[PDB]
Amino acid sequence: ITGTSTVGVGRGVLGDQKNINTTYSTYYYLQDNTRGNGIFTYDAKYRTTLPGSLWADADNQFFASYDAPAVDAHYYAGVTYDYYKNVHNRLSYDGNNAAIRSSVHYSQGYNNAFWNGSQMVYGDGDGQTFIPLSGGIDVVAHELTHAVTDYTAGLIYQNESGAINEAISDIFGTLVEFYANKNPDWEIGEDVYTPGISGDSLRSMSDPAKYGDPDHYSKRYTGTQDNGGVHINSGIINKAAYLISQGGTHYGVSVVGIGRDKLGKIFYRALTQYLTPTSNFSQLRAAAVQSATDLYGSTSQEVASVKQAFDAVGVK
Ligand SMILES: [Ca+2]
Ligand SMILES: [Ca+2]
Ligand SMILES: [Ca+2]
Ligand SMILES: [Ca+2]
Ligand SMILES: [Zn+2]
Repeated sequence: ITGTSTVGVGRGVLGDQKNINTTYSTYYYLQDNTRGNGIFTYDAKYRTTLPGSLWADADNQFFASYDAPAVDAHYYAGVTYDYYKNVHNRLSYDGNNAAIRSSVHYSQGYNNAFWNGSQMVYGDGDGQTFIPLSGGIDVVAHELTHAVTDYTAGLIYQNESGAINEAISDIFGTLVEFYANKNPDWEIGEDVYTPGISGDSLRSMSDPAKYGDPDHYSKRYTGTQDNGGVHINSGIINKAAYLISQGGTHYGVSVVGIGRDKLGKIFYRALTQYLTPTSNFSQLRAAAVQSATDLYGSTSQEVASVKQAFDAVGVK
């Protein structure tokens, strides 16, 4: 839209109030004209035709229980964009202020949300297994991170590489949840995964095995399904990535933590300046070790911790 940037206001999936950036012209559309070449959001209309119709509001106030996904799936994108900019110095996913489009209410009770290649997508959850996946910021960045991983590495979404793509998308998906310091945990989607059981999550990074995810490269799932096990064997890298930030004695291997804002810059550099489509775990090791060297010389604890943290989860 050609229009006048303002600020409206609306309510998340988990009902927080939050000023949003919206674009008046006739109506108020959910076009944050402030970051990048814009961050747009479209009503899918519980249907599949993408990206749907750009979101519009009449009074510029989004509190209706149909807007909760759009808004949460909007505020959270600009917080992510914020991150990648206000740390890593990256301008939207492409790197050159690409326009972050988003669709919400994509199909009936679709228990999922993804990067379609062009754009982030979001369901409303079935209402047993999920609530609107806009609702989690964890969820937004992961699926946005996927796009970064497109326009940097291009790690192909099967086998080890695939397990990496998601892992990154777990890794910066957390490092983004800690940016906003919004009940920040090393967990994946508790806030909007199963309302009927507060105190759980789809995945974990501190302990994946709790949700059927391996925490070593001895327990690496092979079979053709999950595209080799992308949404599974990730768990190895979740642990690795996690262990580094935090530290701990995994299968008897005394790692030493370096905080989450030294995990970022490493995975990011590796993500951006070291990885390939065809990047197995072992190379991820080389890539994280190397990064550390660039970022903190070899004889630093950083290179030493990465080596330790991959030495834990069975990667050489
Ligand atoms: Ca309204
Ligand atoms: Ca949380
Ligand atoms: Ca979380
Ligand atoms: Ca839950
Ligand atoms: Zn994903």
